Formats: sequence, structure tokens, C-alpha cells
Amino acid sequence: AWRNSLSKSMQELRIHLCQTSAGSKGVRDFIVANYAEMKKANPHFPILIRECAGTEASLTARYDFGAEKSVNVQGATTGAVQQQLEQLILAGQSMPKSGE
Amino acid sequence: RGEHALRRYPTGEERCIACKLCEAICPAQAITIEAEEREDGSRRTTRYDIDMTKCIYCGFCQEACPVDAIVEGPNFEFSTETREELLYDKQKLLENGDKWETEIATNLRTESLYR
Amino acid sequence: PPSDHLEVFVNEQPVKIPKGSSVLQACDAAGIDIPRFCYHQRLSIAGNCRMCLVEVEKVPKPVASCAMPAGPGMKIKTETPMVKKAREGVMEFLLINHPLDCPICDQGGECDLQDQAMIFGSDRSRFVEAKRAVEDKNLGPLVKTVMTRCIQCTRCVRFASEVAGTAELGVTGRGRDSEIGTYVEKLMGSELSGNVVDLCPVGALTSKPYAFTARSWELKGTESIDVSDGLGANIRVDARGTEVMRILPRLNEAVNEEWLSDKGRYQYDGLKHQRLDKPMVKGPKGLQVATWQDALGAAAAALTSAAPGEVRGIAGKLADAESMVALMDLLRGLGAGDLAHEGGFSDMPADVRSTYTANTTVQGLEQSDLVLLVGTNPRWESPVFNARLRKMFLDGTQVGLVGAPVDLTYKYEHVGSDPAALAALAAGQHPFLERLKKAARPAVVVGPGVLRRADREAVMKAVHELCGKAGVVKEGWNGFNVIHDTASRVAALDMGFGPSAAARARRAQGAQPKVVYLLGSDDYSEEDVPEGAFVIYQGHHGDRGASRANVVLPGAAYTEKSGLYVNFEGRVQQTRAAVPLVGDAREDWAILRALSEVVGKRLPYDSHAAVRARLAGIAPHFANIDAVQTPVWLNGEYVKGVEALAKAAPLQPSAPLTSTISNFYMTDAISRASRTMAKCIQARQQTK
Amino acid sequence: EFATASADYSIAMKKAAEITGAAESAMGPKEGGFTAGVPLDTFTRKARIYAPARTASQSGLARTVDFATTTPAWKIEFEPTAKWQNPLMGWTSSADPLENVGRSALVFYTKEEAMRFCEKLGWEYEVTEPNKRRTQRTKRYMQYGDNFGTKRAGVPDLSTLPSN
Amino acid sequence: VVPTFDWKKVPVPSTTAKDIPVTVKGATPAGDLRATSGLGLGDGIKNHTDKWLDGDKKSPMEYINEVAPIKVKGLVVASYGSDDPALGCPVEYINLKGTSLENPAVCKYTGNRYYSDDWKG
Amino acid sequence: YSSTLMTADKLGPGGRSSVSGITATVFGANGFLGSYIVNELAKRGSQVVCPFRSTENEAMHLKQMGDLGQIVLLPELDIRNDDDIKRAISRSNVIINCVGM
Ligand SMILES: NC(=O)C1=CN([C@@H]2O[C@H](COP(=O)(O)OP(=O)(O)OC[C@H]3O[C@@H](n4cnc5c(N)ncnc54)[C@H](OP(=O)(O)O)[C@@H]3O)[C@@H](O)[C@H]2O)C=CC1
Ligand code: SF4
Ligand code: SF4
Ligand code: SF4
Ligand code: SF4
Ligand code: FES
Repeated sequence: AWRNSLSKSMQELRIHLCQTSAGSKGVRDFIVANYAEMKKANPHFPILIRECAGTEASLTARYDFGAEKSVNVQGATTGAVQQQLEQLILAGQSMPKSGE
Repeated sequence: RGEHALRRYPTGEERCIACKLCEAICPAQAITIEAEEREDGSRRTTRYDIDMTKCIYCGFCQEACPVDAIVEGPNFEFSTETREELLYDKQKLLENGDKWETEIATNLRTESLYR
Repeated sequence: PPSDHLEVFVNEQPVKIPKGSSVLQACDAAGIDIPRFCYHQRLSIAGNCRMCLVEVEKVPKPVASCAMPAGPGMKIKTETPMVKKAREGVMEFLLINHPLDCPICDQGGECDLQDQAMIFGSDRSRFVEAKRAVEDKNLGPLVKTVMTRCIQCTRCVRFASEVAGTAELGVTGRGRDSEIGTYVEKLMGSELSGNVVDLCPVGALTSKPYAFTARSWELKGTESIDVSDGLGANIRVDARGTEVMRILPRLNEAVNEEWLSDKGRYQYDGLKHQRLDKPMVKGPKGLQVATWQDALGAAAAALTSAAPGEVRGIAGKLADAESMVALMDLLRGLGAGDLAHEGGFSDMPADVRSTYTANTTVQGLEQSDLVLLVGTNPRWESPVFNARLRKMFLDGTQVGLVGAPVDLTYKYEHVGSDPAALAALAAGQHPFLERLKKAARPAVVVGPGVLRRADREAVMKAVHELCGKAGVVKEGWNGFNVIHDTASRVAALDMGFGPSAAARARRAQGAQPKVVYLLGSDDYSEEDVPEGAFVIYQGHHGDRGASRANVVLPGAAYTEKSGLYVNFEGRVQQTRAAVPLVGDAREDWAILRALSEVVGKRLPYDSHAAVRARLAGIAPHFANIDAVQTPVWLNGEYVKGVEALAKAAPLQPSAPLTSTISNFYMTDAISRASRTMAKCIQARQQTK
Repeated sequence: EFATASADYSIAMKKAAEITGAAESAMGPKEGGFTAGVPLDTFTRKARIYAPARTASQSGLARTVDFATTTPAWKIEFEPTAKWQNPLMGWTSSADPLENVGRSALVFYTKEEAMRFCEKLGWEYEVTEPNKRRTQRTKRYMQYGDNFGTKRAGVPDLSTLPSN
Repeated sequence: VVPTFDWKKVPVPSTTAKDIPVTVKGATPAGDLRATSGLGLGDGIKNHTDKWLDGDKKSPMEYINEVAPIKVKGLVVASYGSDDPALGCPVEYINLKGTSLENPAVCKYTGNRYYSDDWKG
Repeated sequence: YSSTLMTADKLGPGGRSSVSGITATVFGANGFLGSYIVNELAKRGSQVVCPFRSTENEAMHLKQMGDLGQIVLLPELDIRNDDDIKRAISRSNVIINCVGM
């Protein structure tokens, strides 16, 4: 399952959207439908959901050593933002590893 | 209108009460004032400096002061060999006032009928 | 509507005004600033100054525009000969007994009486009699009272009775011998006691610490924000050169109206003592003056000498968002994940901003007729917020408290003092629930000391249960609110300044680092700062952290720079530099960028706008300065998603919900170094 | 009927500002700053466009946004620069060229005036909207009769009367 | 319920506590807060007069302290600073009731003290 | 001591009104090399002490080279007397000699 894997590929996952934007509807749907389970597996992973008026939908992930990648998800769907999160997880395994 | 000087009261207390009217009125910006309340509760200056190399001797300070504290004394022969000697502080102004008080008071006894 | 906006005429000008407005308010809407002495915006109508007299058609007497209601079809005249005659006579009656104290009065230059006499008065006086001599009064070390200057505008009495709620001042005597003050020798116990001098339109009430220091026109006014708490009051800074002389509040209805805590009023004095101006590195003889190059090299060597898991960063109360994010990027770039906050609860999850903010907002709170307090003391956490709470109380708003019963300057209901009482209230065991369940706009507010509890998840779960049962959060309304007492907490939460799970586990088994860095922190616990460990301190005041430190970088104080600070409601505000840098001090984020370059990993930004843009990329709302977004709400999904944290470390039903703030007058080093707060503490200790 | 401070020279300053041909002049960004002849580094600093808030010391409202159309009330400032003291006297020493030129001279009726001024001069600028004053009063003490209405302690109960 | 707060248990830093500006009797309660400026801190000066006066010369404070209070009939006294009003300070009216030789009223303009044994004492 | 001499008390960009926080006494200041040395030190904002044996006429050119209170003229220097030397360096952490024959 991707949800359980979403604890080692990255150190932080960050989400940007707008409360009232039409293109922000899909990310709103995904967050409402998935935040509980995406946190139940890992009760301490930082998942920063942030919103502001007139902004743009995007998914941004933080990795070790401060490595960070972002993908815009404006105009997509809940399945599509799930897909983008899946590619985000895919790149997370091929990253420098820290903590030790 | 000659050398600026600081006056006291006959008991010995400074006339200046740091109302800063003199600094406010001075178009030469040659007056620097710092003040706070004295240990007895009195409102007295902590820094009273006038730049004679910058003072224009207009006497507007003498016009503005409502307690006759700052006065341009009848001393006019006070040229110095260095410019630093003309950076008048509170202490030198008080010395000048104590020196020239009698003449200034006598002149005020005349000028009071006009001022 | 039945014409809620009625029409009148002022000097033949039609002006549309709301119903119940006064002629004073109408003339204000007409663009005329009528002279006035006793009326105030935030106080009740007194109407004893007689300075608001105007002329109305079909009225033989001048009417009190400060008190006269406006009737439809009314005509108001403000420039007739009788108007000016009355104004001049009133000014003359004001000035006959007033002592000639302008040269020694501190309000000269900002005296409403003086300007109003200049404009609406005459130039000559026909009074040659002996004046009335009034002895001065003692109210404490904060306010200097020159009672002979008093015009008896009664503003002090109304303010003390209404805003402060102490009601300790009154009018003694009668007629000319009418006297103002307290019959007995009393010390003004008001925490917002410094507002009276600003509200005093004359020099009768003057700030004792500010007395005879400097003049109003000698100052440069810089609009700033208050960092002494989490409310962030909008203030103006007045300075003469590089030295701060006084700090005054400024108008912000949505935040603090026209009010300022005396702590935020008198703590500027501390900026003159124990100041760090030069970099210091601990040598064999001890700490000594060294260059920024030397100090930065030593810090880089100390940082690189240790493993990434042996480096801990702690953020103080007064660190700005820029320095916090810069240091977080610095420590993350080197594999370190140990983050701590001096404001506590550094491990609290921060996924939804609404979960740790005031969703009703401060001004939206005034729409609530019922308010619930859960383990908070707004009087000592935010006296301005407490004053706004009292204002809400003044027109029917009922308040409930769950926690320690303390003096809050208004009547209230004490439901309980422990989480068991909260559980009983949520179960239905208390009548307060039904009052909550019947209130149209109920409100619940929780302080930060609750968030400092080890069982904070359980308390939050119980609060959410009560909110759901009482419908506190519903359509078009959100009575759920989270407040704080420190400014830097909100920006750290929003930027994700939180320790990694690996660092949390390392604390759990007791791993102890060797490299410790302080960002202006002086109230750390001993458990996060091991003895014998190298300490790199950045700050602007010599204090406990500085003394134990090994390398010191003289930073910038909030009065010297422009840092970002967001209050607990989530409104972005920024300070402003009023005086230049003290000593060889440098910009905090510039310091951290220099350290990053020296270590071997440069930060990708090289400007203040660049780091602010980095913040915006981290969180979009940072760009919106002096505004606030509406946070999203996710119902009980968040609570059901943090259920495991509730399972571990279960609820403690015995620990009371208290306030961790035990010293109002001293909370940070600047407060700990201020002479005025110490004087107030001694005065409160000399009353016994 | 039109009456907006209609007894002064300000009307003569209202007009001659709307003269045709003279009211259509425009310049590009940084273009006017080229004509200044001042050192080029002047435009590198940041500036604040704002109106100072009303001082808490006084109830005066003339120097506030309330009389906006009456008097130019928008100010442009610069970040303060390094300052120190004279070793011999203690007077404040500084080297800022832009220390006071704004707070003494630069005054503007509207924010857009200062925006155009900065744009044509090339000064990078920040806009800070001043807070609006509230005229509506509170529910308590809303009118003078509220000081003495029944809300203070409720309706008097007629239970202490003789014969109750 | 609503227990009292113990002010004496509050910790006070020693360094800040010992540098609070107190005052002599003068015109105020003894030992009250004294306003101070940042001048003299770099030179470590904690005396008002020491900021500007140098040496052991007689200070103006000592001069005025050598003048005994003045006994005047009535309840209100008028102070000009000189025999002729125009040569001194603006006229000041100072309350004389509740004042004694021990506790007189000091001039805010000139520092001269006055008292009256007319308030039934 | 290492770099605290040039860094601790540096106030200002480095101009005439600036303060380098450096106190020095130069011997042979009115000499050919010492004059330029003093003019170089003071122009950065340093306190300079100039004791001299020759005439004040030959030394007046040095007076302009510093700001108010930063040019110290000590006439009638005796190199055989250590009292004047002790007074010359009583406040200076830097000593520069150019007395040559
Ligand atoms: N190319 C050069 O010029 C070289 C110069 N130097 C050194 O540079 C220094 C100055 O060079 P320069 O300035 O060109 O030579 P100068 O002769 O121009 O400088 C002479 C200075 O020495 C002072 N002096 C000499 N003897 C005494 C004394 N007994 N008591 C007091 N003051 C005395 C003179 O004071 P007064 O004016 O009263 O005589 C004058 O100020 C010298 O020390 C010289 O050794 C080194 C190598 C080469
Ligand atoms: S000299 Fe006179 S005018 Fe100037 S501050 Fe003193 S009392 Fe005021
Ligand atoms: S005489 Fe004129 S220039 Fe001199 S101090 Fe007085 S006001 Fe200033
Ligand atoms: S309150 Fe105003 S009018 Fe009265 S003495 Fe003070 S400055 Fe003068
Ligand atoms: S003391 Fe000040 S606020 Fe109080 S009645 Fe007198 S003038 Fe008004
Ligand atoms: S405001 Fe009208 S009499 Fe006071």
C-alpha cells in the first residue's frame, strides 16, 4: 500500500490550494477523503495542508538533506492528484538518505 | 547679543527647566539638549550644549526663554586658538553665567521696561 | 428596512447617517471636526466639557452635539457668531484656573487643550485672581499625577470603570473644589493602566517613566507591532536618534483597537542594558571579543565536528519567521532534524491551521453571546484581549470558564477546574451545556497552557466532543479558537518548524546532542540543554543563555529590524526598524546565511525579499501582509486521525487546567532586564 | 449645491492640475530617475508608501486620512541607515543622504500619486493600507440614555414594598 | 475560590533590581520611580548631576538644600522667582494646606519651599 | 588583539565622520613619511597623537588632517625625557615611530 510507504520516501509532504477556487476542488476532495487514513498509519509524519485565496494547487514534498520537489495539480482530479502523489513517492526512494 | 550664557536664581538653582523652547526655536540647530528628572524630583537638564561655531547669535533663544535662563552676555572677546574650545557645554555656560551675572542682571533691570 | 439611515442637514449639507447617531457623529460624517474635550470613541457619553455646543434651528439654546441625538429634518449650524462666542467663552472658563505649567508640562506640543485654545479660543485674558491649588496624588510608579492641571473631563473615571473594570477612581469634593483620584492612598492595580495618560487630554496624567525625557516633536514615529505576547498590538515607536524614548499604541480595531498592555508599554527601557554588540568566542580565559569571521569559523567547525543527530536547534519567543526558516533550512541541509521551540509544545502536530488558531477571529468574537474558557487566563495572557472580552461582557455576552478561578474583572460562571469537570459538562451533567446548546453563536476558547500539557490530545478530543455536541462549529459560524502568548510560535507552526520523528524517538530513549544553537532563547528547560555541551547563542541581550554560551553572535532586536510575526488568529503582521543596528549587530537571517556559506552549504536566497518569497513558497498566506485567510475545516476527521496520540499518554483527570504564565511583568529577557517592571513588582510587594 | 472647502486658494490648486494637455503627461519606469542626475544607487533601496496613523496623544483628526481630499497625506520613507555618536560631543552621527527628505517634503493626496512618483523615479515601493476608523458605537452606552437604562441591574423588583 | 496571588514569591533578577532609580523626599514620595535616559550608561553614570557636572564643585542640589522653608500666611502662595514678576518664572499657585515645616510645598519652578500654619494646625 | 584593534570600535563607513576606534601616537609625525602616515590613519576615523620638537609653524599642516578632537598636538617634546613619551602613549594602543636622522 502507498499509504504505509508514505513514511520513508520523504520527510515532509506539503499541499497548497485555495478555499474557493474551481481548480482547487479536486485537491479539496482528495484531502477530505484521504487525510484520516494517510495519517492513521504514521501518526507523526508532517503533512502541511495550507490554503490561501487566489493561489494555485500544487503538491510539494520534502526529502532528506532538505531536498524538495513540487508538482502543480491545478485542474486535475482526486484520482489524478493521487497519481501525482504516487510519482512523488516513486522519486522518494531514489533520494539521499539521512538520520542514521 | 554676545556670548550665550546660562543663568541661575539668587539662591543658586539653575533657571533653565529644559522646556526645550530654545532648541525648538533655534534655526541654527546649534543647541543639543538632553534632560530628565533630578533625584529630588526637579526637572533639570542632563546635557546642555550650544555650538558657538554654529550659533548665529540671533538672540531668538533669549526671546523664547520664559524664565530668563539663556542670555547672550556682554562678553564678545572670547576667540580661541582651536575650534574645539568653542563647543560650549553646560558647565562652561554655567561658568559664564556665574561670571557675568551682575552685568546681565543690571542690563535686564533696564531691558525689562522694553522686553 | 424602515429607513435605518435617516437624513439631516448640517450647514445646508444633506448627510445620510445611521439611526441613533449623535450630532457629533453626524458632523464627523459631514467632514467637520468639532472641538471636544470629554467625549471619547470607546467611552460612554459624559457631556460635561460643554465644548460640543452647536446651533440647531428652532432651538434657542446651544445643544450638546456630543450627547444630542439627531432628529430627522434637523438643521445644524457650526460657524455662526454664537457658536464661536460660546467656544471662546468655554475656552476662557477652561483656562482661568488652569496653572501656567506649559514650560514644565510634558504634554506641550501634543496638548489638545493648547491647540483647541489656539484655534477656537482668544489671545488675551481678563482673569487676574488667585487660582485653585490642587495637591498631587500617588497611584503607583507608572503614572505621574499633576492634579492641578486636571480639567475634570472625567475620562479617567469612565475608562477605569468600563475598560479596566477596576473602578478605582472617582470625583471627590464639589464645585470648584471638586477633586479627582482616590480618597485613600491606593496603587493602580490595573494592568492596562498606561492607557489613561494617552486618554488624558492634558498633562494632569503623565507617564512617570517618560516624564521630562524628551518632547513629542523631537521623536521619529515608526508604526510597529507588539511582540510581548501573541496578540500583536499595532503600536508606534518614537525615538530620538538611535535611542527609543517611548512606545505608543495605534488604531487597529480588528486587533487591539486603541489599547496596549503596560508590559508592552514600559519594556522599551530594557533595550539600554546588557546589550550584545560584538561577537564573542569562548577562549581558555573565557569569552572574548572576536570578529564575525572568527566567530563564524568557530561555529562552522563546531557544527561540522559533530554528527547530524547531535545538533539541536531551539527557537525563542522573539525570533522572527525569516530567521526561523533560515535556521531550519540550515540544520535540515546538514542532516539534522532536532528542532525545539521556547514556547513549548514543539511536537504538536500542525496539519490544519484552524486547529491551532482562533477561527472566530478577534473581531468576529464580538458576535458571540456565549463564550467558553478552557484552562486559560486571558487577563495575564493578553490584557488587551481581556479588555475586549470585558467589552463583549458589557452588552449581554455570558462567559464560562473551565479551569482555575481567577479575577477577570467581570462576572462569570466557574464550571470546574479539572478535565473531569470538562467531561461532566460534555456528558450532560451540567446546566451550562444546555445554555451552550441554546446559544445562537456559542464560543469556545483555549489557551496555550493547555497545549503545554502532556495529555493535550485527550483535552483536544474532549473539547472537540463538546463542540460537536453543542454545535459550536456549524454553517456560517465557528466558535472554536486557539490562542497563544508568544509571537514566534505561530510562524514556526505555519512554516513546519517541528522536530523529526527520529529526533522525537532519540529524545524518547534519551539521546543527548553535543551542538546546541539558541535563536534568542533564554527560558529553555535543562533537559534540552545538556551541561558540558557546546552552545552557540544568537541574540541581542546578555542573559542566562548568553552566559552559558560558548559563541555569541550579536543579533537584531525587534525595535531595530523588520521581522514577520503572525498572531494567534493567523493574521500576518510585520515589525518596522525604528533605530539602526546597535553595535556591530547584523541581520539575523543574514547571520544564518553567512554561517551557511561558511559551513559549505549556501542558502539559495540572498535578499530579504528572497527569503520572504521562500516563506511564501512554503506557505502562500505569508505574502498577504496585514490580512487573514479563512481556514479550512475538516470536521472530526482530524481528531479521528490523531486518535493514536490520544491512546498513548492517556488523559490525566487530576491535573488542573492552569496558566503557565506565573510572572506577568517578566516573561522574556527584555522583560527580565526592564527596570520599570521590577519597580512595579516591588510596588506590588510593598503593599503587604 | 457644491461646498467642499469652497473659501480658499485650494480651488485654484484644484484647477491648473486638470489642464488639458498638461494632464496627459506620462513617463515610463525609472525614466524620471534618469533625469534626476543623482547617484544611481539611490534607487536600490526600498521605500514605504503609507499614511501615518493618528497619534494616541490627541483627539485631532486633521492630519489623518479623514480629510484626504483636503490635504496631501501620503508619505514616502526609507529604511533607517547606520547611525552613531560623536566621540567628542556625543551628537548623533550618520551618513544617510535620504535621511529626512521624505518625512519633510514628500506629501501626496492619494496613494496612486506616490505610486506614480516612485514608478517614474524607479523607487521600489511597498503599499500599506491604513486601518479604517470605526464610528459605530457599542451596544452598551450607545445613547446617552443607556447610561441610565434598566440594563444596569435589570427591572426593579417590587418585593420590598409595604404589604409586599 | 479566587485565591490571592503571592507577589513576594516572584523571582527578581539581582542586577536589574539594584539599579532602580529612586528619589529623595523632595517633591515626591521617597524612593518612587525616577525617570532616566540612556545617557551616562556607556560611561556607567548613575547620578543625574554627575552626567554634566565634573569635580567636587557645589551642585545646584546642595545650594537649594541650604534654604530653609518659608512661612507665609494663607492657603495659596504665589511664586514668581523674583521680587519683580517679569524677571523670573511664570506665576505658580501652590497649595499650603496640609503642609508643615517638616512637610512643606516645594516650588516646581524655583525649588523654594513654603508652608502655612493656617489649616487648623 | 589579533583583529580586535581594527574591528571592535569601528563606527561608520570609514569616512572623516566615522570612528575607527583606533588610538595611536606617531613620532616624527611632521616628518616627510610620518605626515602621510598620520593623514592616512586619521582619514579612516582614528585618534592620532602628534608630539613634536620643531615649530608649530611647521606642524600646523597636520592640524587640518584630522577632525575635531582627533588631532593631539604635544609641543616641546624631549626624547631624553620619558615623561612626555608616557603622556603621549597613555591612551594609545598603537605606537608608530618615524624619528630619524
Ligand atoms: N627614503 C626615506 O626617506 C627613508 C626613510 N626611512 C625612515 O623614515 C623616517 C622618516 O623619513 P623622512 O621623514 O623622509 O626623514 P625626515 O627627516 O623628513 O623626518 C625627520 C623627522 O625626524 C624627527 N627627528 C629626528 N631627530 C629627532 C630628535 N632628536 N628629536 C625629535 N625629533 C627628531 C624630525 O623632527 P624635526 O622636524 O624637528 O627635525 C622630523 O620630524 C626616518 O626615521 C627614516 O629613517 C627609512 C628608509 C628610507
Ligand atoms: S534655556 Fe530656557 S528655553 Fe531653553 S530649555 Fe532651558 S528653560 Fe527652556
Ligand atoms: S542666539 Fe540664536 S543661534 Fe545662538 S543659541 Fe540663541 S537662537 Fe541659537
Ligand atoms: S496640559 Fe496643556 S495647557 Fe495645561 S499646562 Fe500642560 S501643556 Fe499647558
Ligand atoms: S485626570 Fe485627566 S482624564 Fe481624569 S478627569 Fe482630569 S483631565 Fe480628565
Ligand atoms: S463632548 Fe460635548 S460637552 Fe463634552
